[PDB]
Amino acid sequence: MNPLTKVKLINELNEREVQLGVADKVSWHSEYKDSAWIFLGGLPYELTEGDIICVFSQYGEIVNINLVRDKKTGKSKGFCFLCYEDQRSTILAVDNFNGIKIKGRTIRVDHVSNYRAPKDSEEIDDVTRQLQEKGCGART
Amino acid sequence: AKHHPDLIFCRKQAGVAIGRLCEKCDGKCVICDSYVRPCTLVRICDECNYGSYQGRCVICGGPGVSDAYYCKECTIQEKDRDGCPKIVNLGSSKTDLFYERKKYG
Amino acid sequence: SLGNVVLLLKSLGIHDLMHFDFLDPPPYETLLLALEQLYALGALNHLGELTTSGRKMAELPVDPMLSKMILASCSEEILTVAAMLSDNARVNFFLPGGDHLVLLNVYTQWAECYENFVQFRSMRRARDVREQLEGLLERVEVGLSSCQGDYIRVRKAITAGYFYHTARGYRTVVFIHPNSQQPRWLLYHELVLTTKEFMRQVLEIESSWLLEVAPHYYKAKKMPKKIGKTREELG
Amino acid sequence: CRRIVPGQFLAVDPKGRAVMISAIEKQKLVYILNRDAAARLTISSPLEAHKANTLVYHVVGVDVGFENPMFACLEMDYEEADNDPTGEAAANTQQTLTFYELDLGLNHVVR
Amino acid sequence: AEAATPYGIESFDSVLKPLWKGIRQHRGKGLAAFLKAIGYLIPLMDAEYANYYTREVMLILIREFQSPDEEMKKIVLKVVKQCCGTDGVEANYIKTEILPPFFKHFWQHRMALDRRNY
Amino acid sequence: MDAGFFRGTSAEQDNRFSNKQKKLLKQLKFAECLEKKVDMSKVNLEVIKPWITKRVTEILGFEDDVVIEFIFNQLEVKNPDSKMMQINLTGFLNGKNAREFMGELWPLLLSAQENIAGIPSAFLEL
Ligand SMILES: [Zn+2]
Ligand SMILES: [Zn+2]
Ligand SMILES: [Zn+2]
Repeated sequence: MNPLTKVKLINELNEREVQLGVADKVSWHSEYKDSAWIFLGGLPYELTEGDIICVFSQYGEIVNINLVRDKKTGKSKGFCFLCYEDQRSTILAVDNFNGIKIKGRTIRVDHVSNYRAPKDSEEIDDVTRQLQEKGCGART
Repeated sequence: AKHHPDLIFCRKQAGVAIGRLCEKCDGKCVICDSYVRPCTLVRICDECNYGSYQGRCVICGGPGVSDAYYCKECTIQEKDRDGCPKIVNLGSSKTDLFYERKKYG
Repeated sequence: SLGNVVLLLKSLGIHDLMHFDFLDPPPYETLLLALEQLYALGALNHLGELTTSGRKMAELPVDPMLSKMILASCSEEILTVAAMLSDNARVNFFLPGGDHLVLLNVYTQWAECYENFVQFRSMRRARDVREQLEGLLERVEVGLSSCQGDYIRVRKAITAGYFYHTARGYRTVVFIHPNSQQPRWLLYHELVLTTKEFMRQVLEIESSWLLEVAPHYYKAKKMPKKIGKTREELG
Repeated sequence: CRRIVPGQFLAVDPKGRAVMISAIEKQKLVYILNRDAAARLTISSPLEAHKANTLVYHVVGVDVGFENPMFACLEMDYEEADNDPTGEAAANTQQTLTFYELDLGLNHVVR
Repeated sequence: AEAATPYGIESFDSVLKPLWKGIRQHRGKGLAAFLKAIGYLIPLMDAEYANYYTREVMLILIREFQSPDEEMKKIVLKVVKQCCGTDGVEANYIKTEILPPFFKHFWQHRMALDRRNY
Repeated sequence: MDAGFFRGTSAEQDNRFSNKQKKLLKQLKFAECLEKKVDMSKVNLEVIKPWITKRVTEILGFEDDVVIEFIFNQLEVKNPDSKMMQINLTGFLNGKNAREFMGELWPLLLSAQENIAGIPSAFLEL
């Protein structure tokens, strides 16, 4: 099953909801209300984390970022997890940003449930340790 | 049907599957399309009740609600012996009706 | 096991194995089983008297079931396999679904160890083991013969000699050892445990073939899958 | 008593798993017979073996043990003979014995 | 294998080995297709081998109930049904180990919106 | 319904179209020798293959392994039908090249089955 059909399946999830007239208290997103983590998939490999944060900031303030990278070479696998400060920004981003094109590639944005953080057992990098323990965020 | 010259029967070797008819087709004969005097039960070939199609209408293809029979006159002429009487193509009339309603509606 | 012990004692002319003097006499049940094991190899008669077969096996320093199987069964190649019976490089000489066959090409290419992952010690003994078994066959007029196909020739010998070991994991009439789909019956050299039941050095064998050889000891169908319709269900 | 409708020759499998009915030419049908759990006879849909232009002199069921049922036939093909104006092809066409196997796994009859 | 139900188990004996090897070995996107194929081959096969294959593929499906991947969910609903037909599963085993994660992961509002998932 | 029921009619069901295979068996002009029956168990195939490959490769002007393997696959049955093979190749080759092609491949197979070794005469020579 091609990834584009996954992008289309989330969009049809939304259109179908509109046709049936479902209320927001029982929307599909309400199953993911507890979490503030969203999966982004299909990204171009040229994008770095400043790019991801630069664009997905339209809907709120990003708390943490996990663009998963190859262990040996360090290059990007293409998918990362973002945590928003508001949980409602996840609704806005899954609706609005699913299936948009960046450098000619469509991306899928979906809610992630019970996201489990990476263990700091590895001492491979330092900046990743800073990102895990502290993470990106405005400083007064 | 006898009213549509472009429809085509399956005519393969019929089997132990019983052919059925949807509410619209209930009480009519599969061959000559009559309402009277039902003589024998219709058997359909294996392929025609494959899978999801098991139990659909013989004549049109909708959800079947009763058993299909041949009439007495088709029995006497031995029209009941030609094969699977499942209709295998929609034909021009059914297709035209769809596009016409869809144009309007 | 007391099986070979009996064939060695019954050679000595001891008519009573119950009351014979040992320092610590073995269980009476283990005797009855051992007496029963030489029975089904045809090394004895029904009343416990030696046959021409049983008298012959005692000239081999072997387990009698194995020797019997070899004799009954490929004589040059049984002489090859039985001697042996006493993973990349493994693949080349190891035919799928069988262990004697794998052993067969093992020795055959030996007289044709380090780089094949074989031990020069095991083979140098087996070289002499095969050497002595040949001298023992020739002495008593056991004919030297060859067959067109070794797999067919060797399969029969395993079924006969070892028949007491056959499994239908598998069920004996147990799980496979790390050593090695149509086949459902097997024949196996040795049995061992670590945490479980382990089957060692095995060969595929049809149930029907075993019955033909050992009818007393042992004393596929194509059927249509779907049930059809009865007259009541049809109308 | 039609020429192509079966009924003339009738052969049963010696174990009792199938029955085969054939006409004089180009039409054979195998029925698979079985027993249900109430020990009643059940029948299947027919499997057909058709071969055009072909005469059958006799059909008998072969006693293979419990393998796939076999049926043997005394066939003859008249196709070539009707296209030789000289009449040689009638003279030197010859009868064949053909074996049909009912493959109970794949539910079809193979010549 | 869907088209041939319930015949051909003897024709498919040749591919049961690479299929199995892939299911034990592969992880990721190959697994959906290989798991689908094995789920359709289970009703074709007789009871002795069906009881074998159903147990290990049940263990794979318990792990895959978690998976937030749309093709994997479409697959494992079907394969749950196909392993539930055979008699090699026990009723106690199903209501003890299939049933709580099944009703926690599949009876959701987003499952009801797509018609094939419904 | 997993697909539609309706998939088109087969040629055994539909009388509106004539049998194109029989019609072509009438009107194409076939080579002289293709009526002689061939038994392929008596023929060695892999020695025949490089000549075919080369023959098709120069007729085509390039190499098409689908046409190659198609020709080989038709020769796998015990009695290969030569007229159907000339018809089935006529689309790819000229239809004049197909006739010549069968006209040399077929006596070659005849020569191969007359041999005991499986090898035709011109290949025993060379
Ligand atoms: Zn209807
Ligand atoms: Zn009528
Ligand atoms: Zn039909």
